[PDB]
Amino acid sequence: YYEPHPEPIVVKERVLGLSQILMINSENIANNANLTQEVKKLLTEMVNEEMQSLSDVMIDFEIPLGDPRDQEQYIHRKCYQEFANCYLVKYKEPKPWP
Amino acid sequence: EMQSLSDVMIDFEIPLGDPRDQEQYIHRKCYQEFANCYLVKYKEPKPWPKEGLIADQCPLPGNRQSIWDYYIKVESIRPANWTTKSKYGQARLGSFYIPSSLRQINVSHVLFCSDQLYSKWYNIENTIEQNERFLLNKLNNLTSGTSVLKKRALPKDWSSQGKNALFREINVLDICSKPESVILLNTSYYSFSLWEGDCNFTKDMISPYACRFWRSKNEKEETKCRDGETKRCLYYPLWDSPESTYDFGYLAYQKNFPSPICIEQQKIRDQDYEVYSLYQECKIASKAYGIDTVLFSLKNFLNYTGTPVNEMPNARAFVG
Amino acid sequence: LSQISDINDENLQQGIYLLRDHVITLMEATLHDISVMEGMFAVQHLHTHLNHLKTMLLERRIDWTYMSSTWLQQQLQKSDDEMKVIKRIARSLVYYVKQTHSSPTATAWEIGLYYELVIPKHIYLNNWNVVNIGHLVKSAGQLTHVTIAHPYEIINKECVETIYLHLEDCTRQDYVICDVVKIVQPCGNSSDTSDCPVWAEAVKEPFVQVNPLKNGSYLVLASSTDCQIPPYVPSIVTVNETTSCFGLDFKRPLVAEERLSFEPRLPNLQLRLPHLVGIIAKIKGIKIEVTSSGESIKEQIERAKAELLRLDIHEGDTPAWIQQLAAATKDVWPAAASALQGIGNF
Amino acid sequence: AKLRSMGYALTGAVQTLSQISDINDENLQQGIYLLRDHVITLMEATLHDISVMEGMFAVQHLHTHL
Amino acid sequence: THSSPTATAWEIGLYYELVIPKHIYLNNWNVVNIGHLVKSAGQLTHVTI
Ligand SMILES: *[C@@H]1O[C@H](CO)[C@@H](O[C@@H]2O[C@H](CO)[C@@H](O[C@@H]3O[C@H](CO[C@H]4O[C@H](CO)[C@@H](O)[C@H](O)[C@@H]4O)[C@@H](O)[C@H](O[C@H]4O[C@H](CO)[C@@H](O)[C@H](O)[C@@H]4O[C@@H]4O[C@H](CO)[C@@H](O)[C@H](O)[C@H]4NC(C)=O)[C@@H]3O)[C@H](O)[C@H]2NC(C)=O)[C@H](O)[C@H]1NC(C)=O
Ligand SMILES: *[C@@H]1O[C@H](CO)[C@@H](O[C@@H]2O[C@H](CO)[C@@H](O[C@@H]3O[C@H](CO[C@H]4O[C@H](CO)[C@@H](O)[C@H](O[C@H]5O[C@H](CO)[C@@H](O)[C@H](O)[C@@H]5O)[C@@H]4O)[C@@H](O)[C@H](O[C@H]4O[C@H](CO)[C@@H](O)[C@H](O)[C@@H]4O)[C@@H]3O)[C@H](O)[C@H]2NC(C)=O)[C@H](O)[C@H]1NC(C)=O
Ligand SMILES: *[C@@H]1O[C@H](CO)[C@@H](O[C@@H]2O[C@H](CO)[C@@H](O[C@@H]3O[C@H](CO)[C@@H](O)[C@H](O)[C@@H]3O)[C@H](O)[C@H]2NC(C)=O)[C@H](O)[C@H]1NC(C)=O
Ligand SMILES: *[C@@H]1O[C@H](CO)[C@@H](O[C@@H]2O[C@H](CO)[C@@H](O[C@@H]3O[C@H](CO)[C@@H](O)[C@H](O)[C@@H]3O)[C@H](O)[C@H]2NC(C)=O)[C@H](O)[C@H]1NC(C)=O
Ligand SMILES: *[C@@H]1O[C@H](CO)[C@@H](O[C@@H]2O[C@H](CO)[C@@H](O)[C@H](O)[C@H]2NC(C)=O)[C@H](O)[C@H]1NC(C)=O
Ligand SMILES: *[C@@H]1O[C@H](CO)[C@@H](O)[C@H](O)[C@H]1NC(C)=O
Ligand SMILES: *[C@@H]1O[C@H](CO)[C@@H](O)[C@H](O)[C@H]1NC(C)=O
Repeated sequence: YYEPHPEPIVVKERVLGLSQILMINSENIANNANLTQEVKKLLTEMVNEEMQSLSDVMIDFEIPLGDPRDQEQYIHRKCYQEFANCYLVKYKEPKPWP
Repeated sequence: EMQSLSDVMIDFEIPLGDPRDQEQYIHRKCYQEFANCYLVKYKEPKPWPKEGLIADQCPLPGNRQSIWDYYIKVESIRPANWTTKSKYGQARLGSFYIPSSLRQINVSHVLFCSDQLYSKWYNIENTIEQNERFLLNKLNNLTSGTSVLKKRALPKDWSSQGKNALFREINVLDICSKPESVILLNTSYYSFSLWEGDCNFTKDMISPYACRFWRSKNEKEETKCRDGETKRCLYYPLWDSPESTYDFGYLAYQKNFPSPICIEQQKIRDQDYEVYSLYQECKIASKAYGIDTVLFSLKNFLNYTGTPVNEMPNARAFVG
Repeated sequence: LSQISDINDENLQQGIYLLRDHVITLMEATLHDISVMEGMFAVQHLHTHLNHLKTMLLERRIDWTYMSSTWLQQQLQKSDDEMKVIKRIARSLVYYVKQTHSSPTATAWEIGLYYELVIPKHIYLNNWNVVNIGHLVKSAGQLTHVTIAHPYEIINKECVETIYLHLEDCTRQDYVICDVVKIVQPCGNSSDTSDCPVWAEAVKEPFVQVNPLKNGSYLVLASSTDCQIPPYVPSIVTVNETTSCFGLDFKRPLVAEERLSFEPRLPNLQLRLPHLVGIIAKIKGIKIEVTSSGESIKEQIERAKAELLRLDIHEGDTPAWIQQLAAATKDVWPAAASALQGIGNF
Repeated sequence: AKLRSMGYALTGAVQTLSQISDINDENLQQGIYLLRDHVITLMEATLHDISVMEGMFAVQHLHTHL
Repeated sequence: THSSPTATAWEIGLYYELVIPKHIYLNNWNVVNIGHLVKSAGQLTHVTI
């Protein structure tokens, strides 16, 4: 005799493994939203609250790929997120507003 | 939110009958699409007669009003030999210009979709599920097998036999909030003027604001330039500018102070309108041809002009 | 692998293959909606998004907000309905969470997420669970329960063809997932069917088993008759009016509406057992294998013969032995049985 | 390829009721009984709170619900 | 069911299965069989019901 089995059945071919790195930065978010120094403090409290809670229940695990610090895409996107619109200007010689 | 749910759930057969065959599915689908959608038919085609509109009851810019879309502004700087007659025909600069799109000669019917002309039975204070039942009963009580409303349903303006069972009567301030409604549905044009000259009212003939006309007439219309008859030249208007005051006619209308108001009637259309209900036609036609067809058929009729009436803003959803 | 596309290579095996390079994603770039919002309205919309990401990761699920669907489908080269199954059964791991900057007006964080996507080979939708019932046999005095050992656990029927599945190494991530699924044939006594082993076990008399089925019938197996139901062979029973059978109430079922069926119809099968199956099952005191579906008369007999011969006559239980010999002889030679039984009681 | 499961429609019979109240009938057995007619629901009607809210405040309240 | 740049509409089919209880039991214990040892004709034996 027989009874229905409503759940699907999947036969495995293989498994693909991926590593994604997510980078968060409040200052980039505060600039686009035209925030004030009072609301910047709220943004900062709010983001720490959520991130810390996740940090507090997850132990570390070794993953057998190379160090991100050696990869171009990691170097290019970190320099951008920190120093994209930062410049240094040098006067021909020092002269102040008169 | 909906797409994310769609993207992880395969389909399953459930062994009941098709919803498309069930009354409660047909009645609640027609309602959600066509509850407040109606079609009005003129006795014969007749458009709004003038291109200029005197309407002092509305407060001018100096909340936002819908009629400001048709408001001619008086500008100090103009080009050389510039006249109103060139641009805005016979309209009085500082009043309202009615476009030729709202005055078509061949328009026979008006199609609208809004809940802002219902008589006192309708209240937004009450519950959605009540306001549904209330309408659903009234539309059953005011019909008999077709989708044509009974003359009782209409206001006294649109029919001799109208008793406001469904619709209220359009009032004087409605032009400010709902322009197209009035211009397309009013049977007669009534004026409301505090302009020195109208009905032969002379400044002597009067038997902070007090007894005074809003805009007095100047000698003539002229410009002057300084060897640059092209771009920037001073303009001298044929009437005054209301920018300083801008509440005169609105405050006058409400009767805070006495003033020489002028009102004149002009008949446009015969009081013998006929009104169909698209909610009642959806229910009736779906019993014969099935909802999938009727829904698709009536959704196209709402896009007869090229812009669908049901996606317009509630106060401005009136089309000829 | 150097590309996600490489996972579909035909000469790969069943294992774990990692994409060689990390996927780098900025949230600012992902969440467009917030970009065009202003003030606290922007702040509250982000809060809702961050609180939802946290909820998914606690359950070990993937939030597909931060990865393009078109991209993944283009690379995997799958259908709309395969993708739905792939995205439902995928699982996540958070392998680090790091705060990279902390001012009173500004913060920045990094999260490392690791995903494992099962790629399906085949998906089976219309499935039945097997339930072995068996048959009672009364042999040389002993009541015995006999069962076939079927080489499948699931019967599948998508359209018209029925299929018998043997599963191995299975888990549950919403759906059942198995490493090994072998297609088999049902039991028989022929070259084109399975040659399955047959188990016997001794049971206590009287035996009664009644299972109420969901559609309103009853499944009965019983050592004795009641309400005209034959003994020893099992059967699916239905009644037109409520009555008491085997000391419980068999109710008339509620009228049903007929729909398209997917019930399996197994092949029939004759099965010859050894003459003294009841004595073989009794002297083991456990459930024991007695034949195969497709065994010869000669092999079947030369199987408990030596064992059975060495249950010989003894000085210490001659009367108890003689009474077994009679019960064994009754069907073969009834005249001899009646004699032996007499010399027993003397 | 277009998947669609018969996992809840496999047996080729169905026992239906005309009212939820009918489930408490004493001479029914232990099985699955389906209510014969679908329950039709508009969200606009269900969510009263939003009706009286305005602008983005209305929009954000619906987002939380969905 | 409809998709404009300013307007959308969706439909969802939900199927529910409600178990109706016959009896509910709250104060419950799990059984743990321990048994007894018996030393018989030299052999140690564990006996259980
Ligand atoms: C679209 O259509 C709607 C109709 O559905 C229309 O709304 C109506 O607009 C008219 C015109 O403004 C309104 O009628 C006027 O009401 C005035 C106030 O009514 C009170 O006072 C009267 C007594 O005076 C009472 O009976 C009444 O109960 C109220 O208490 C009223 O003053 C107006 O009456 C004057 O104007 C008419 C013009 O035909 C005239 O016949 C009268 O004799 C009267 O005298 C005139 O006075 C004016 C100055 O005030 C002067 O210029 C003129 O020379 C006088 N004429 C004479 C002969 O001496 C009038 O009845 C009506 O209430 C509105 N209806 C509703 C339901 O609200 C919209 O205006 C239309 N919109 C557009 C843009 O076309
Ligand atoms: C699975 O299916 C098999 C095949 O059907 C079943 O085994 C057979 O059982 C039947 C019924 O009990 C037996 O029938 C009898 O056959 C003999 C004649 O047998 C001789 O000739 C055969 C010709 O084909 C040959 O196959 C036989 O070979 C076997 O036996 C020899 C000797 O032991 C051995 O060396 C071989 O290796 C083979 O094993 C053999 O040479 C016949 O005399 C019988 O007649 C009686 O019955 C009829 C009909 O009622 C009646 O008219 C007569 O008067 C008489 O009473 C009878 O027909 C058959 O021998 C079996 N075959 C084999 C190969 O064993 C098996 O039982 C099934 N298994 C299960 C688990 O269900
Ligand atoms: C954060 O604040 C900045 C600074 O005000 C905002 O940028 C400004 O955005 C407005 C509206 O888009 C722009 O005004 C419009 O500009 C166009 C192009 O010149 C013009 O056609 C319009 O008539 C109107 O003037 C404005 O240009 C722009 N700022 C400046 C200084 O020019 C930004 O939108 C804010 N960010 C938000 C709300 O997320
Ligand atoms: C959406 O906008 C409409 C249009 O403004 C709102 O309807 C308006 O609601 C206000 C407040 O309830 C009403 O004002 C009050 O009316 C009563 C009855 O006449 C009166 O006693 C009060 O003194 C006050 O005037 C107003 O009547 C009504 N609109 C109109 C045109 O009359 C609606 O509330 C808004 N919806 C929201 C916020 O969800
Ligand atoms: C309403 O009607 C208009 C006019 O017929 C439709 O406009 C067309 O839309 C299609 C979209 O694929 C375009 O390819 C055409 O070029 C459009 N024509 C014009 C003249 O603009 C419009 O699609 C209809 N809208 C609805 C919702 O039915
Ligand atoms: C309006 O209808 C008349 C009479 O049928 C016709 O001559 C004319 O072309 C139509 N269109 C316009 C814009 O007048
Ligand atoms: C006075 O009003 C009447 C209204 O019929 C009009 O015919 C006449 O032309 C007006 N006269 C003047 C001098 O404005």
